[PDB]
Amino acid sequence: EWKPDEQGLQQILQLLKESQSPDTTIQRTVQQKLEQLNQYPDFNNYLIFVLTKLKSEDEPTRSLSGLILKNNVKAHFQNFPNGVTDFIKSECLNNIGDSSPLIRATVGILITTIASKGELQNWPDLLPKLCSLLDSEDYNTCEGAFGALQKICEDSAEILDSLDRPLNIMIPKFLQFFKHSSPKIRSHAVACVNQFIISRTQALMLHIDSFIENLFALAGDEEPEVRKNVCRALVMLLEVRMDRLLPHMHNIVEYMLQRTQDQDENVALEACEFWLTLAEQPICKDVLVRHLPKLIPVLVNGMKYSDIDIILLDWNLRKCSAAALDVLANVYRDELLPHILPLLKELLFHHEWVVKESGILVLGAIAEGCMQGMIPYLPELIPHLIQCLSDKKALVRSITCWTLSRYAHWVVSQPPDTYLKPLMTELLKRILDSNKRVQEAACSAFATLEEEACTELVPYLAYILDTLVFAFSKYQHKNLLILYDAIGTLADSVGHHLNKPEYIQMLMPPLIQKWNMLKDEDKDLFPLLECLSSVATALQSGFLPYCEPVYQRCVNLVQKTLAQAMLNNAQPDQYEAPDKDFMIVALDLLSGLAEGLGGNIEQLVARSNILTLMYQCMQDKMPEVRQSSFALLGDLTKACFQHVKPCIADFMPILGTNLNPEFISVCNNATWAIGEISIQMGIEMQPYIPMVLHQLVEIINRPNTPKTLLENTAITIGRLGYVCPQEVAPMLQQFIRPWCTSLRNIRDNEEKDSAFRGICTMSVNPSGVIQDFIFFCDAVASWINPKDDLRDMFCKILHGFKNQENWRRFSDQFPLPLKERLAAFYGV
Amino acid sequence: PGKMDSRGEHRQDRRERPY
Repeated sequence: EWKPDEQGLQQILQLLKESQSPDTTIQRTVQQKLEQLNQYPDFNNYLIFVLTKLKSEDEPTRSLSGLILKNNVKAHFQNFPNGVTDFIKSECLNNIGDSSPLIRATVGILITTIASKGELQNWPDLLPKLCSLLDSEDYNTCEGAFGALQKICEDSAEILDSLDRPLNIMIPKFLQFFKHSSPKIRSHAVACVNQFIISRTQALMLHIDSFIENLFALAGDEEPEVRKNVCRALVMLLEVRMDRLLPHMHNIVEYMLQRTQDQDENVALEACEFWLTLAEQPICKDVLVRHLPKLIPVLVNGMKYSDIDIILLDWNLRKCSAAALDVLANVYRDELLPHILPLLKELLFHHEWVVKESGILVLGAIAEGCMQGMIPYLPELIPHLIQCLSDKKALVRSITCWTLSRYAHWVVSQPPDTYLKPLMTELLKRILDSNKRVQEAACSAFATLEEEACTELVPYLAYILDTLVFAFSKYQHKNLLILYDAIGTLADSVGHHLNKPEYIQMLMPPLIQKWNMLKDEDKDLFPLLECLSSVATALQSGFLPYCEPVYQRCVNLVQKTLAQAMLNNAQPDQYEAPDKDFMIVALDLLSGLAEGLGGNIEQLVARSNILTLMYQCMQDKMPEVRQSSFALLGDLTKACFQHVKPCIADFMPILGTNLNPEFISVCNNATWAIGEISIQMGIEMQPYIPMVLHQLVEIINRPNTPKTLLENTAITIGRLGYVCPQEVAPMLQQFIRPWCTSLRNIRDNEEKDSAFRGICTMSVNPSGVIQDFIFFCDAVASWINPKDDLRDMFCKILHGFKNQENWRRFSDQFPLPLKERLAAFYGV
Repeated sequence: PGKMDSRGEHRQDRRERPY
């Protein structure tokens, strides 16, 4: 019902030739003319006509016409009338197997793009026609149709069930082309089926036996693409249907071991993944019993840098082998050392740097699983690695930074002058390496060391800050991020020691300079603001000269992220949803300012809409947003409650709804906020207690709840009982056991103090304490340095229980430190 | 303690690693 005319054809052919001209500007001119014509449907009818039917014209003009149309599909398919679209569809399927490889590639890319963009529900007979075309006599047609089906399976596998269950016909049919004579078709066949293994697609699982028998029959295929796809198949079958591989495990392991050494590096990388996946299964040790002795040297050998990467310098046989060795070391732990140590001896001291490098990487990879077993060798290895940090080849320096980092805990545990002092000295020198890959390795290692050492670095603080600040001049972009993180960690590790004028004036200027440089859309803000958050908590009162623009920018980031989210929610096809990391980062930095500046932030908050913005952040679908806003709420509750008090009526029900322990961090920050709000509410928190308490009690008696959530729940229940004993005390019998067991283990501080005066007051029902009194006695003995008020309180309840003497039988079940501290402080 | 930062996890994930 549409046919071309010579005038229109000549203009298109003219325009298509012109688009192939070599000249500088005629190409920019032809694109503006295509831009205009692209939105006219009759033009796309001409494009597909040139591709499939103008066999007079050459191949490059025909296929370029098809590719321009492909771009129009990707952009304007919505606007295509159902008569142009059907004409393109029919011509594609009818020329799926053209004799020209370039034309055939172009038709398929059309098919594939219409199928995805425009959605398969709207091309109902595509899959049946493609499947019928698979049975064709002509090879190119069968190959081209299978080419399309494979792209479609890779792109749209998630349409298994409602076209209407097409996989129930295709998958059984793909399995029949595993035996096909042409290796190309065979690859397509198992490539298609591989898309549906992890899904446990019903059509495939009910044919799992035919699948497995056809895979075995294909194992010795000489064509790499088959071997590779057979290897992929076996690795996924390992994850979902281990049951049916079990009777063949010995031959499969034997096969994968051979393929892990394949001459084709892509085959070997697919094979190598088998070991990663097998290590997770509980059957691992039993299965590998006869092959582990060869697997370990095979893995270690593939960890060397390939020759290409050697010259160049992302996932490859090196990383995969290393990852496998890491997991295996975790599975076998010390049993692995007799396999690894001879290799390590032959590699760590080798004359050829590529070999030695791989030795050092082995040493780091096994560190976590084999740590205990290698303690005896560390007094020799660690001084050796510190010497390698000065090795002449950069890649040896950078891997040595890493594996030293993997032994940081052992190093901090030894006398600081022996290993820690020299390691840190030469890591700092390495920070200023001239090679960018070493900078990033040494910086990351140093961060790792900072986290392990904590206050052990305070004597070195000035020299660390000299090195870290200097790096601002040498680093740009990619390692500045690592550098910010090293500064953030330093601030978390030495805390308030950072708060000295010499340090502040050395560190802030370059931090603010990179701050003024970045704009509100740059994701580089994430490490910078997370760094400033840590710096502000450490610098506390000394951050005051810098906080004003820092605060107002964070509130701005939250405000714009909320507004963009609401816009996107309003018209999603016109406005893109915002990255809510900007908001999470910005909330956390405000938490850092409120913790660090304390009361000094109130003048900033008094002039802000942060609480109105916090109200909406607390209700966000995403947990990390809720988690950061509740953390900010507790911090503002401490710093400037004057401004929070009017909002409590609205915040409390929302805090009540986020006492859900499936989200640990949200649940935790919510409970902590409730506690801090209590202390400043006073008796006025009476009406809000029914909204939280019954769940808090359920949370504190829930098994396999992380210790930190339990202590915060204990501290909040204590604080709520200090403030309104009337409605809290009835539950004493129901939570005192886990309360005492958890709070027994926290340092004597203001939260501990606040919580224990709460338990004392709950004086209001002493009968809730009796049947489990052993736990309270222990909990009060946990106190080393209690302030006098709390001591006086403590003597009263213990002496009161005594007077109900007869108790000595019970009191002798005390361990000796328990019984003796109670007599020492309180005289019972 | 009291309250969960989640900042350390973010720094660990940006850290350099050979695999």
